Amino acid sequence: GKIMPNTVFVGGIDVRMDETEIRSFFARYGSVKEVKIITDRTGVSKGYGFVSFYNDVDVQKIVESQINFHGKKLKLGPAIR
Repeated sequence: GKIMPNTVFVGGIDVRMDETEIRSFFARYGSVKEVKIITDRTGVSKGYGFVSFYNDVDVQKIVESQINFHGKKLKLGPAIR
């Protein structure tokens, strides 16, 4: 599959975090285009999702800047089709 530019995978999303909180947070990295929280067939979060940006954002640099992978922290990664 192909690495999606300007999109970041977000793992470990708490049930309390919503699309607005995610949008608000990721605005610090650029103009946010879409936030998708992946849900099961009942529309309950599976605990992960994707954030895409309008602009060229250096997603790999953001991913590589993570230093704390404790359970509560969001796990960022590249988004691959």
